[PDB]
Amino acid sequence: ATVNQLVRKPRARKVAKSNVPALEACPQKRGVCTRVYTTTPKKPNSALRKVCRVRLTNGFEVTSYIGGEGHNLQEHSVILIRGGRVKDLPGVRYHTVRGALDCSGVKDRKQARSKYGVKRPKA
Amino acid sequence: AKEKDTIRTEGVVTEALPNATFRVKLDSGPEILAYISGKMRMHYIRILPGDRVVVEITPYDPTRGRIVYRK
Amino acid sequence: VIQVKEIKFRPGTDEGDYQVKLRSLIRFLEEGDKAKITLRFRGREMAHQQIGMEVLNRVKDDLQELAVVESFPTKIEGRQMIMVLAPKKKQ
RNA sequence: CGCGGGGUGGAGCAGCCUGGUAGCUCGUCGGGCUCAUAACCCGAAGAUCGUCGGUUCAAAUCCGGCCCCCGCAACCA
RNA sequence: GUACGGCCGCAAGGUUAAAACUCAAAUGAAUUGACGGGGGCCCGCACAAGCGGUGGAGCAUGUGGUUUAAUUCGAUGCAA
RNA sequence: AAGGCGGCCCCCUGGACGAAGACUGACGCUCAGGUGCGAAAGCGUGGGGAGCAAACAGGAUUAGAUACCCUGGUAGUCCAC
Repeated sequence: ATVNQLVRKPRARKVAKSNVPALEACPQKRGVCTRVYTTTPKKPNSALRKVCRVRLTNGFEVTSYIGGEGHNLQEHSVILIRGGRVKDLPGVRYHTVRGALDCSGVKDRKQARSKYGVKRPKA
Repeated sequence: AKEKDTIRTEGVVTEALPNATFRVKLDSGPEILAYISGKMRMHYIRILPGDRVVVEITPYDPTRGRIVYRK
Repeated sequence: VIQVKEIKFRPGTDEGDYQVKLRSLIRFLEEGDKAKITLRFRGREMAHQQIGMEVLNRVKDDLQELAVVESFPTKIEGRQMIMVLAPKKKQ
C-alpha cells in the first residue's frame, strides 16, 4: 500500500501462462502420430472421442483431437496440429487440422467445409 | 449423418468399476471398459457385476463399448 | 468345549483390511473356537467366481498353520456363503 | 521301535498340577426386534470328558496301556 | 506452505519458498424452503379419560392369490 | 507485549495509574535485516511419580469396532539444567 513500499518493491504484473505451450508461439506444428485411439469424456458427456498422440517436430509429445465424423489416420500418419482444447476431454489441448498433410478432409461435408478440409463439391 | 459401423454384440458384466463403469466381457472375444448408456442411467436400472448385457462398439475403438440392453 | 464364533469376509476385503482380520480370525480359532467364515457377497446364489474363493481360500491358506477349514464349501446358500473353519484336527 | 501337542456336545474350546452334577462360543431348532430381511437380543436342545485297567469318599481333572488326530519330525532325490 | 536450494534442529521437524499439471469455478454474508437422532411454542377423538367395537366364529361383500376356454377392464400406503 | 499468571507468608524485581509542582529541551513515531520472548505436545541427562493418561493388555458393544463405554496401565503430565 505505502508509497514507500512500492518504491522498495514495484507493482509486478503476473506473466500469463500459456494454454498451448507445445506450439511455442507457432500457429500450427507438424508431428508424427504415435498412437491413434478413442477415449471417453467427462461428466456429463458420453462418447468415443477420436484423439491421437503426436510427437511434434520440436520434441513435445501431446494429445490432439481429430474432429469431424470419420477419419483415416493411423500410426506414422504425419499431421498438422493447431491450438484448441477439447473441453470434456481433460489433457486435450490441441486440434488436428483436417485436410492437411496425411490427414484427409471430412467425407461428404457441405456446411462449414473449410473447418474440415473439404473441397467445394462440383455442382 | 452417423456412420453405421456400430455393433450390438453381447457379453457379461465382469467388474463393478466406479461411476457406472464395468469390465463387461463380450461373449464374442474379450471384455471392454463398457460405460452405462445415458438412456439406461436415466431409467436407472442398477446393473449387478454379473449380467448378460448388450454392447454398442465403435470399430474406432473396440476397446470400449456402451451398455444398451438392460440385462 | 468348542464354541462357534464367526468372522466375515465381504467383497472389497482384500489384503489391507483382510489379513488384519485374518489376525482377528486367528484369535477366534486360537481361543479354541470353531471359527465360522461367512461370506456375504454383493451377489446371489452364484454371486461370484471371484468374491468368495479368493478370500476364503486364501484365508484357509494363510491360516492353514493353525486353523483348518472343514470344507471348501462352494455351495452358496442365499446371497452369502459359509465356509466353516475349525481348529486343525489332531489325528 | 522316533520327537510335539491334543481326544468333552454337530464343529472348535474352558473347566489343568488348584480330584465332588461338564460350561463357554460358532452352528441346530425356537422365540423376540423389523412393514419385511440381514444384523442383533431372550432361549432351549445337544456328552461313557477317546477307550481300559488302576485307584478312591467322589477322580473331568488322578497313572499307565490300547487307539486316533494334528505338529514338525519323514518319503530327506 | 509442497519440491529444490540455503540457514536452523539430537530428532520430530521449523523457516524462507517455487513450477509443471488441472478446473471454471473456489469463497463471504444474507434470503426462501427442506431437513436435524435438532430444539422451542401450539393445535386436531392424536394421546390421556370413557363407552362400544374390529382381530376368534358363521354368513354378506371387495381384493390378492390360485384355478379356468374365459374367470372382462380399472382402483393398490395413510389417499386401493 | 504476547504466550499466559490464582492457597498463605517473606525476599529480589518489571510495568501501569493518580496528585502536585520542579527539571531536561523534540531527546519523538515506525522499523526491512538483527536480537529476545513465546501454550501444549515432543527431545536429552538426572531426579520425582499420588491422580490423570497417548501407547499397550484385558472385558464389552457391533455385521465388523484396530473406536466411542468398562477394568488395568507405560511414556507423559511434576522438579533442575
